[PDB]
Amino acid sequence: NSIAIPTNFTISVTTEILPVSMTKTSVDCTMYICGDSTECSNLLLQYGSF
Amino acid sequence: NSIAIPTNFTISVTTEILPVSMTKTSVDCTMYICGDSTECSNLLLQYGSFCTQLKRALTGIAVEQDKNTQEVFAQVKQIYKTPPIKYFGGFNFSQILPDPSKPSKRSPIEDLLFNKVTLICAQKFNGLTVLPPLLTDEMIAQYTSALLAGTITSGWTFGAGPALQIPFPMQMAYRFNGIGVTQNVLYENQKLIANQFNSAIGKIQDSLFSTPSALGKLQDVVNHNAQALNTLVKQLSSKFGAISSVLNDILSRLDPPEAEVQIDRLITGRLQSLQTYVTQQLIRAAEIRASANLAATKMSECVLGQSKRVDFCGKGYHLMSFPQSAPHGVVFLHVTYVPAQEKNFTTAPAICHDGKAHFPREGVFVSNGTHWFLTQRNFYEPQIITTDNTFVSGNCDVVIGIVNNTVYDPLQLELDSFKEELD
Amino acid sequence: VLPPLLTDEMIAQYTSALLAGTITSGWTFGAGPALQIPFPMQMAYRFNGIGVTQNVLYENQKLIANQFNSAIGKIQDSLFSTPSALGKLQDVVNHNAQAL
Amino acid sequence: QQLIRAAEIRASANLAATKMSECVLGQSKRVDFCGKGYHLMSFPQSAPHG
Amino acid sequence: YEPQIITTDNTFVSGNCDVVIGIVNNTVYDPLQLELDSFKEELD
Amino acid sequence: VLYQGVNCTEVSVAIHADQLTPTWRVYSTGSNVFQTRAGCLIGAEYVNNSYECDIPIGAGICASYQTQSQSIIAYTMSLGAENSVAYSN
Ligand SMILES: *[C@@H]1O[C@H](CO)[C@@H](O[C@@H]2O[C@H](CO)[C@@H](O[C@@H]3O[C@H](CO)[C@@H](O)[C@H](O)[C@@H]3O)[C@H](O)[C@H]2NC(C)=O)[C@H](O)[C@H]1NC(C)=O
Ligand SMILES: *[C@@H]1O[C@H](CO)[C@@H](O[C@@H]2O[C@H](CO)[C@@H](O[C@@H]3O[C@H](CO)[C@@H](O)[C@H](O)[C@@H]3O)[C@H](O)[C@H]2NC(C)=O)[C@H](O)[C@H]1NC(C)=O
Ligand SMILES: *[C@@H]1O[C@H](CO)[C@@H](O[C@@H]2O[C@H](CO)[C@@H](O[C@@H]3O[C@H](CO)[C@@H](O)[C@H](O)[C@@H]3O)[C@H](O)[C@H]2NC(C)=O)[C@H](O)[C@H]1NC(C)=O
Ligand SMILES: *[C@@H]1O[C@H](CO)[C@@H](O[C@@H]2O[C@H](CO)[C@@H](O)[C@H](O)[C@H]2NC(C)=O)[C@H](O)[C@H]1NC(C)=O
Ligand SMILES: *[C@@H]1O[C@H](CO)[C@@H](O[C@@H]2O[C@H](CO)[C@@H](O)[C@H](O)[C@H]2NC(C)=O)[C@H](O)[C@H]1NC(C)=O
Ligand SMILES: *[C@@H]1O[C@H](CO)[C@@H](O[C@@H]2O[C@H](CO)[C@@H](O)[C@H](O)[C@H]2NC(C)=O)[C@H](O)[C@H]1NC(C)=O
Ligand SMILES: *[C@@H]1O[C@H](CO)[C@@H](O)[C@H](O)[C@H]1NC(C)=O
Repeated sequence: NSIAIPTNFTISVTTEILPVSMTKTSVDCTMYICGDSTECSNLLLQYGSF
Repeated sequence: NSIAIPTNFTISVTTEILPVSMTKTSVDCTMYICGDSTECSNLLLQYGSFCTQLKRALTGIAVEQDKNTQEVFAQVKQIYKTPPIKYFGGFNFSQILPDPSKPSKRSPIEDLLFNKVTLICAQKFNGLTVLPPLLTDEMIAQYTSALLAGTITSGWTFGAGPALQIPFPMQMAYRFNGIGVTQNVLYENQKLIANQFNSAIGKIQDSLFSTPSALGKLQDVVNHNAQALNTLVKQLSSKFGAISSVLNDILSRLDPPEAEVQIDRLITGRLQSLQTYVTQQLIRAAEIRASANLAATKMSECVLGQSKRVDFCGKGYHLMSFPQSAPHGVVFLHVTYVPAQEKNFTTAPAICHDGKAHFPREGVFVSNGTHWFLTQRNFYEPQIITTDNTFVSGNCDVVIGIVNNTVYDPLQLELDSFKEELD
Repeated sequence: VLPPLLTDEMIAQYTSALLAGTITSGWTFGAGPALQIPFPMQMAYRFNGIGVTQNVLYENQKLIANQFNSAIGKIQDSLFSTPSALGKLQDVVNHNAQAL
Repeated sequence: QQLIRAAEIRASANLAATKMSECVLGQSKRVDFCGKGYHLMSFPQSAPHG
Repeated sequence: YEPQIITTDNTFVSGNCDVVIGIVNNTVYDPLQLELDSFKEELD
Repeated sequence: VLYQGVNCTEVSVAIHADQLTPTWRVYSTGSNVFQTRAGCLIGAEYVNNSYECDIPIGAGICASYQTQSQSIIAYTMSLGAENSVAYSN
């Protein structure tokens, strides 16, 4: 037969931090691998559409 | 002291489209890489159990896709049927209920959804095959039909246990109480509400018919899997440094010692291509699973009940939802109550009468400039402020912005109309 | 690196719109047209929402406003003084920078 | 790795959007969804990438 | 299931018996009018 | 045994010609060859009675081991019991 009941209250503010987006990157595949070399580019073409 | 209160409302139906499943694929690793060559197969064996891992990853995906479909649609213990006479208070559900005259027994909207999104496929059949779904389109339509019959004939009691029949207008009245609008609003305007509902459904059918991008999410899932397979097949024509992309030509032209080198180059490239394909499929499978889990959550909370989560079941206050089947996914029609035609009234936090502060029990005090009334918050309906509609706590001093107005007490007024003069 | 489609100013404008809507029209904003309501009455409704009667707010309105203002000041001080308060976002930035 | 991180960020963004709708555009009754205690209201603030 | 007598305390009143579709005729009991009778209807 | 993506005619012809790569053969006697959308299922007797799904086959077809002695049977799965709700005004 025992119940506890609040007689006062506190207004509390808390902070929740959530990621929404990433840095958007773009990669030039051919320059990264072959860096402006024609011979490399011609060899790179043999690996298909990677 | 200014509050705006709706004086009218709109019944709105919105469409939410979610992917549930992917095309289920299966890859014969050895044929893809070696294509029936014994020499290649014997070289492939030296790379260990990569084909085994690839097979389990694709099998796991296929199983998950069937799990996703069952989790989204097979949420009902029994298949419910509608009554022979489809009269529900004036609410016309023919657009979302099975059409008995057409094969597959799909509703007009489901048939539209199936026609807009587009079992042996000769293209790509180079060891890459497609497995059928475990549940057929007819079985999914049957689950959708059961869910609709349950919702329409028994409301919210269906999801929690046995289906308990309730007249449809009373189901709506309950739902109106659910959004903080009294039952009499529905009953006084029942014809208006049914007409707005029917109009909104007709608008859904026209919107889906006329908008080429309405179902883009499902077409995108189909396009991504088709593109993934076209890329995987296309990679077979690459040489990867080999003298030729055709394994039979390598074996036809060279002796084993040289063929093994050219073959190993082709094996490395083709095996890497399969691992890339499988990894991308695992990532897509995870994204589809998350979508399917959202669709199942929405099915349980929007269709098998009434949700109070804002924007979870469409924009506006949620009243009810109806599922529809779609290729590789589910489309939900969310029926909501949208406030309309608001008017700006003067308000006060409390009314002061005999020195006591009176607060609304369920509502807000408003004034038209000459008289104070108590109204429900979501629908203007002025009532006389009385001791039955308000509660009393404290003196007319602490509350900021209290205004002076009469609060009527029926019993003291009644005592006067019974024996004030005694004789 | 490609820029975001929405600039920081545009995001701030969306946040500002969301705050103005919540502060001046409460919960009616999300469901449809924004209906103005006095802020203390919005809070009274919200108090009913948590099972506390309206008179609790109206009798203690000054106390509640003071506690709110104190809590917000505490948020500003907490974020200013704690180097790790925003670690989740710094971690996202650090992981992408490290990957590159 | 970027695809995996993108999936994790998408899940976070979906949570943030859900919280925006249920905590800012309404009053939530989900325990600990909108902070500790009984939820009264929430206010969004912008942050870099979140 | 827990049947109660339909009274003016359990229900609320809005409008006339015309607009609502499917309204049925039944007595709604008012305790105070009944009480007023069991106190001084005859005066003496 | 389920032969995936093939017609039962093609499989039966390949069996008679000794063209199949696996060299084991399922008895493949009468009533044990059933065409499904998934493929040709050999070694299970299809019945009209629906049952809850046990071992999935595909495209609505499941198989189970049931007493009818016992054998493996194939069937279209049941989705649930029918319940007609007594809706009324
Ligand atoms: C519930 O709504 C449906 C429609 O959503 C009503 O059924 C029939 O619907 C068609 C439109 O789909 C109505 O127009 C017809 O259009 C065709 C178009 O080719 C035309 O050839 C017909 O002459 C006609 O104009 C059709 O009038 C309507 N049927 C009736 C009897 O009005 C359905 O009747 C509605 N149910 C209830 C109980 O009100
Ligand atoms: C609350 O809003 C609804 C609409 O959202 C109002 O109902 C609409 O009322 C107008 C009249 O003001 C109706 O237009 C009339 O329709 C008849 C149809 O035969 C036409 O002949 C007339 O020339 C006129 O266009 C409209 O149909 C009706 N809409 C619906 C769906 O029933 C309602 O009156 C508003 N109530 C309040 C209290 O303001
Ligand atoms: C319920 O709790 C609140 C606080 O959470 C109590 O309010 C606080 O009451 C104390 C007095 O007991 C105030 O302290 C005094 O402040 C004045 C400011 O000038 C100072 O001069 C005094 O020496 C003393 O420190 C405190 O400021 C006040 N806090 C707030 C935020 O208003 C409230 O009294 C409690 N109520 C009950 C019914 O117990
Ligand atoms: C505010 O509302 C009251 C109640 O409807 C209006 O007063 C009534 O007006 C009607 C005519 O529309 C009269 O027949 C009633 O006798 C009036 N009642 C009372 C108690 O005076 C009042 O005019 C409205 N005022 C404004 C400014 O809109
Ligand atoms: C509501 O009515 C009360 C009286 O019943 C007003 O209280 C009086 O206010 C004047 C000043 O306006 C004081 O001089 C009197 O002493 C007060 N009398 C009492 C009995 O308290 C009260 O101001 C009125 N409030 C409004 C908002 O008009
Ligand atoms: C409920 O009772 C009222 C009378 O108190 C009925 O109203 C009468 O209905 C008849 C036709 O049934 C009419 O000819 C009378 O003119 C009506 N009288 C009044 C005063 O309205 C009403 O029909 C009854 N309703 C039901 C459902 O039995
Ligand atoms: C199998 O082949 C027969 C040849 O007559 C054809 O009628 C039948 O439709 C085919 N079945 C499938 C599933 O392709």
